[PDB]
Amino acid sequence: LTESNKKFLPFQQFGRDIADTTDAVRDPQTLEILDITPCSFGGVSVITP
Amino acid sequence: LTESNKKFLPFQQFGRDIADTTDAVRDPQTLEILDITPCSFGGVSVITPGTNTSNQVAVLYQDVNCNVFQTRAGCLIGAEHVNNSYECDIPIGAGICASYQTSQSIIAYTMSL
Amino acid sequence: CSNLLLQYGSFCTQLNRALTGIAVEQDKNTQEVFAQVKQIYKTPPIKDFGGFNFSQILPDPSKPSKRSPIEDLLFNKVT
Amino acid sequence: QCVNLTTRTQLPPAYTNSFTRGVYYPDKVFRSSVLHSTQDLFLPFFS
Amino acid sequence: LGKLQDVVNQNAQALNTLVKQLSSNFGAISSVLNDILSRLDPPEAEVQIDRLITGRLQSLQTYVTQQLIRAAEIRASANLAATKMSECVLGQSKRVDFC
Amino acid sequence: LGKLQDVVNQNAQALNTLVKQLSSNFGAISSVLNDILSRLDPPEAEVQID
Amino acid sequence: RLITGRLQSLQTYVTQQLIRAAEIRASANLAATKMSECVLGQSKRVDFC
Amino acid sequence: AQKFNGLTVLPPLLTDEMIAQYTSALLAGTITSGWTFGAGPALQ
Ligand SMILES: *[C@@H]1O[C@H](CO)[C@@H](O[C@@H]2O[C@H](CO)[C@@H](O)[C@H](O)[C@H]2NC(C)=O)[C@H](O)[C@H]1NC(C)=O
Ligand SMILES: *[C@@H]1O[C@H](CO)[C@@H](O)[C@H](O)[C@H]1NC(C)=O
Ligand SMILES: *[C@@H]1O[C@H](CO)[C@@H](O)[C@H](O)[C@H]1NC(C)=O
Ligand SMILES: *[C@@H]1O[C@H](CO)[C@@H](O)[C@H](O)[C@H]1NC(C)=O
Repeated sequence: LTESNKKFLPFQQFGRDIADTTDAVRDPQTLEILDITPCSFGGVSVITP
Repeated sequence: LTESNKKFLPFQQFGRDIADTTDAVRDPQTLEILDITPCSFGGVSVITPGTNTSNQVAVLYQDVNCNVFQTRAGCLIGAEHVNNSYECDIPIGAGICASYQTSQSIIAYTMSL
Repeated sequence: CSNLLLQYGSFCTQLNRALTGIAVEQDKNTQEVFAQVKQIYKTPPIKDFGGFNFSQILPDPSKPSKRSPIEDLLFNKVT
Repeated sequence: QCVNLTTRTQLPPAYTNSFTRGVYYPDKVFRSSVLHSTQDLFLPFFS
Repeated sequence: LGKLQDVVNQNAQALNTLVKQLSSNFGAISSVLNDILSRLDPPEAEVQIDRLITGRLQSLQTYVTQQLIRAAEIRASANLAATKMSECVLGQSKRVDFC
Repeated sequence: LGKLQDVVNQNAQALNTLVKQLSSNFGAISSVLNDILSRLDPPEAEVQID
Repeated sequence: RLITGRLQSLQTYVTQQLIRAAEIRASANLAATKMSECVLGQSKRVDFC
Repeated sequence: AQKFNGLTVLPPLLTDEMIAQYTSALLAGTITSGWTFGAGPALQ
């Protein structure tokens, strides 16, 4: 939940993106706009001599 | 139910084709052979002159038989046919295109090779 | 989903191998296209080629990218 | 309590044409720089 | 530029379609697999998860085939470009209407 | 010779992948159809066979 | 199951048509090169025209 | 035919008359100019 720089209109609780994924939800008790990002993923590549 | 020109043997009621579709049936009332043809269908197409050039569009039919010009690639409406030929830019098919030329309106003409 | 995925992990292996082959093929394409020569030739400091102006295709030292203005325009034109 | 009115000469209603009216927010989400299409009750244009 | 734009737009729209395929139930009662697991009984829940996996596996194969065809086309174009480079750039080509 | 070895290995691995795919159940209760035929009646085991 | 089978048949037909179209593109490129070289001039490539 | 089941065919952009005209023009160019018309203006 990172700190965003985009404000929300005072009637919205959700938020989506171009790819239609919920990645911005407003916290209800202090009215902060927080982004949603997946933690991490990847693959274990190895180099062999 | 069109009028056929082929007769059936006097023991049959149905009739199929190469593609195995029932397209001929004898009428039991007067022993009349009638063809079966599927009802018309297709897809509409839009001819656009482009952004910041015009606003009006033309509607093109693929294989539906019918200001209005009957092309070899279906039915074209909204584009006036003109006998002269220029170099075309928007392809349609069967050797005829559409273009926006002088007010100014969308016209259809045979291509110039 | 993983407990049901062992019935199609072989298809998953096939698609992963196909994607890996596609990636290594596109990696090899750049080697077969641009790596024609193995010696890097520096442009001469003398620009007098008998009157031929080559500044539009040769890199310029005015910009840090060192990309030719034609190449920079090509980069800026396509998204 | 309510009272009744009296008959009088009135005017028949007229018909007018709308011009880009009857558009509202179909949801309560935030959408920026996207073109999203939704199926919801709206007012027709040029009706 | 036309040739350089289609190779990016087709990949972007294929990725968008792959994203959108997860929003369909494929004939089941829900799109997300968590709701059926957290709402229905364990014995019955195994026939909706199977439908979801079959639908997504069917979705994941057409994209692979399309990418393989696109990669073959890109290989053909890259071979043509390499030959054109080696002939017209790396010397003078006598082939008329080739460079 | 990289290319000939690569194509031979690819063909062999594809055929072996098909052979090992024959050993998969695809979400059913067994892989071989003979076990399902011997253990379950054909009217009931039609969906698994399909 | 009818929709799934018809979709499978349509996808198989689409893949076959795409492979045929790729082969047609290769043949058309070969024909275009032949028209550019052997027809639109004299080609020095031996055993090509 | 093969169009009764929604399998409509698309007519070609170039009719056979136009391809015949293109081939005749190429033949006339290659018998009256050789290779000059294929790499610039036509020279008799
Ligand atoms: C080669 O061409 C470039 C064009 O980019 C010339 O650069 C221009 O030169 C004129 C003359 O002073 C200037 O007014 C322009 O501002 C220059 N443009 C750029 C982008 O630099 C260059 O002078 C030419 N060189 C020769 C030797 O002819
Ligand atoms: C939520 O309520 C608390 C008190 O219950 C209040 O202090 C706080 O400001 C409220 N948050 C808002 C209004 O965003
Ligand atoms: C289209 O229909 C009209 C009237 O129904 C008919 O006269 C005309 O011949 C038809 N066109 C074709 C190509 O059959
Ligand atoms: C075009 O000119 C020819 C010349 O004879 C004429 O027959 C034809 O009717 C003209 N078409 C239109 C649409 O004016």
